[PDB]
Amino acid sequence: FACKTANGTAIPIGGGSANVYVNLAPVVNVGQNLVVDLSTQIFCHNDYPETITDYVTLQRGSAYGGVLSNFSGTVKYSGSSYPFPTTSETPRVVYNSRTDKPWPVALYLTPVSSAGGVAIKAGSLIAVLILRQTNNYNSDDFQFVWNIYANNDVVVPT
Ligand SMILES: CCCCCCCO[C@H]1O[C@H](CO)C[C@H](O)[C@@H]1O
Repeated sequence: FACKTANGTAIPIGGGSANVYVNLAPVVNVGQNLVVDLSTQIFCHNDYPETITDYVTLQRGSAYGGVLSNFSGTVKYSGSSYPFPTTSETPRVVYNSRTDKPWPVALYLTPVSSAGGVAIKAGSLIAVLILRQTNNYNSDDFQFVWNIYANNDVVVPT
């Protein structure tokens, strides 16, 4: 089991960390969602589906910078929605394919009432997402840590 980003940065068997750079809607109004769809940027696969089934959770999702300060968040994982920042580990998603498959994570971030102006700064860390991978074969319990950075400013009109 291993993962990679759309620009080809890989985290190998055993886990590790990688940076993910996301383009963001430049203008988001109070009452609208900023959507960070990581399923287009983060992909994983099973290296031995002939024999092994891999299990994948969102162990934890943390908010930083302007997302922490200025937004109210929800994370959708494989069709279900949870608070973001997270309060518990999600159920498992099964990976039984050697072909790259999206990590089905998306953030829905809506500005808090006090938000206004530059709510997210280009280059800033906005989230850390922890992918936890186990299997039905041995005792592997690996973390794939995804550091999410904004590619651009996000302005909340006032
Ligand atoms: C003849 C025995 C060959 C054993 C190969 C084990 C490969 O393990 C890796 O791939 C696994 C499947 O995705 C998940 C693991 O957790 C490792 O990621």
